Amino acid sequence: MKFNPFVTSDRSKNRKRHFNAPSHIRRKIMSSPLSKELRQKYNVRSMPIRKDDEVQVVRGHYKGQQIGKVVQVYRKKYVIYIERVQREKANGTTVHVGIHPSKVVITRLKLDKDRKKILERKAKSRQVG
Amino acid sequence: RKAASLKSNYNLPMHKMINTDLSRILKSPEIQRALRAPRKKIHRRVLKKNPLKN
Amino acid sequence: SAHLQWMVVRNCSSFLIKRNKQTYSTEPNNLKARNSFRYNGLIHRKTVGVEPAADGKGVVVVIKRRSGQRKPATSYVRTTINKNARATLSSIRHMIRKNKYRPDLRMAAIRRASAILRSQKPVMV
Amino acid sequence: ARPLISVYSEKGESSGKNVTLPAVFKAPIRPDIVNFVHTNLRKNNRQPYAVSELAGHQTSAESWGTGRAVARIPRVRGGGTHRSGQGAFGNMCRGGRMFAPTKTWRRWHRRVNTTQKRYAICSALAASALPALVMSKGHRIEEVPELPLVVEDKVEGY
RNA sequence: GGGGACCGUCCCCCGACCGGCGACCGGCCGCCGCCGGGCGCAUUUCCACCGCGGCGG
RNA sequence: UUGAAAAGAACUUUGAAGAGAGAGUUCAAGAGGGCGCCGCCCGGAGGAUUCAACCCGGCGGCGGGUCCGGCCGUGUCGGCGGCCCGGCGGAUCUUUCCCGC
RNA sequence: CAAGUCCUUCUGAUCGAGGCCCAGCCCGUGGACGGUGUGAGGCCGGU
RNA sequence: AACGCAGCUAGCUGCGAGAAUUAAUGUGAAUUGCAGGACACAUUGAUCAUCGACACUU
Repeated sequence: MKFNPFVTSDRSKNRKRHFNAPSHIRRKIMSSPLSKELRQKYNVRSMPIRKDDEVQVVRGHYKGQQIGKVVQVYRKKYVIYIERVQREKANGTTVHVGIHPSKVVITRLKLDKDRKKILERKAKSRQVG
Repeated sequence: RKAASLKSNYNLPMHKMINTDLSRILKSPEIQRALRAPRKKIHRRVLKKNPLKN
Repeated sequence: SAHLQWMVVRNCSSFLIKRNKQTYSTEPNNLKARNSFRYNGLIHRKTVGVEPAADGKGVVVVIKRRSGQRKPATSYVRTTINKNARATLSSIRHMIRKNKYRPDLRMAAIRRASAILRSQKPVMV
Repeated sequence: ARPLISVYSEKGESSGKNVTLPAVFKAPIRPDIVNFVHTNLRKNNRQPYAVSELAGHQTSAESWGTGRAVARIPRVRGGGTHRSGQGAFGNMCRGGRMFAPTKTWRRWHRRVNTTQKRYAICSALAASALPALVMSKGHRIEEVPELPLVVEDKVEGY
């Protein structure tokens, strides 16, 4: 049960902010869980998705064991693109299939200056508890 | 037997029927001896057979 | 008190089914599973109930202990019967008539037992 | 004659301490009073609802008279649009005002006598001391001991 | 304005009196019933089938 | 207000086209762009944890003057426990013991 | 800033259905809500 | 209130000749219909938000 008087639980209100959200906010909902190996080593459960991360699909028709890299983070449609997540168009070309970030697992992170700082900040909050 | 100590005027409500056990009351010798015998016989409609023919 | 409790659950109970111009009541130990003051396994000081065993062999006869009326954990003692059908009815009949333990469900208890034994034997095609 | 019930430790067994049954548990059980109190009291947490008092009235419509082969319902003045010439101001007209619009000053709340309100509490508490009524509520208490269930104060510190 | 006494009430011990173990509980003997295990293994008991079988529905 | 996702129908064929016929996508085009005969008895042929009565153990129901405690409803006993052994009230008395004039 | 995308199974996809030594999967001061290819405390934002 | 401002732009929206925005701060790899432009991301920066500096045609 939520006790904060200034946070609403209204269905329409919550939906409106989710569908009408600025991109920098949308990145926060653009979050995916790390695999067990990153989670144990980084002590972090979930991370926002990025343009180049090794990503594994765990739900849907394309669910499998193969590892792929994100190639586009389409924040407008709340989807991302991996290489081998494709289907065959009618004429003959090949198009990507949008997969929601919550339905994938990050197997390798785009280790970067801002990134490296992000994990240790989340991780150091764990030893607080 | 004693009033409430934290309401300043309240005593528990009383009962309109102290012994709410009909079976205990009804099937007791004090009541039974005062009753008349039950009439369990059933008298159904009698078909009027016609005299002067029967 | 049984009569006082009956006037409360007479029309408002979670075990009451009202449907198709018929009424049924589904408390555990209720023979004939009907809404009546007589056939209620909850409001009487003493009740009689028969259920199929945990497995499909025999019946379980449960009757209500006199003392622990407000202690449902130990209020009911259960016994299992796995003898012949004729032996079962003879055994059950003695629990009611000889003990004088509610000698009004005696005929009802045998009927429910006989129905249960029919369900335990295989059904032919 | 109030019996002597036992209190139970957090392990589920009796701790040997006994409490005499409070007299409130033998108060008369009056479901009619409880239902009456519950029905009226549950109305007191409602929030008012009403339609806008202007709804269907910003049209400035006239009745067109009776010399033209139409109904005498008021109709919107003007032309050049769909709304022109359409009925308004009536409960039977699309976009009109509903019959007897709901008002915020409807008597939402009810007050119940303090004695009757407290009477229901005693009746509710007494009914909670009978296992048959509790089962009739479908509360699945067949393996709990001492249906009026009392536990030690160590629970309060959990 | 204090504090006491008295009165009325409950809350307590402590006895003694009657009534009742009540639907507030246990221990003991009695009677009855059931269950489990022994003995009882055969004119008993039980199960299943058959007969164009007899009785009541 | 299509569809989870345009995956929005490649390609072949008739028509000048609009329109079709095949084919294809989709779980779905029936979503194609303003698209959601049974109880007892008789006889026979059979099989089997088997019957009653006894012995042991467990569990219930009923009864026992009160068998024993523990009790319950009482009236009744010392005034027995009181407001620093330890309640609540009184438009009852007072300090002829106390904190105001 | 907590904890299942564990196993078997339904599906087009599932958040669905069963199971989860210890009387009981894991967290619970968190079982409000929303999103995610049904219906989600434990996938994500949050709480 | 009018008139203008987008690479492709009518409306809606935002903006004012610095005209679908400048500066600064926070955030931290996108925007997206197409193309182009980007993008060491600290020898410091896309987008978004905030908004205190600047600017603001009749």
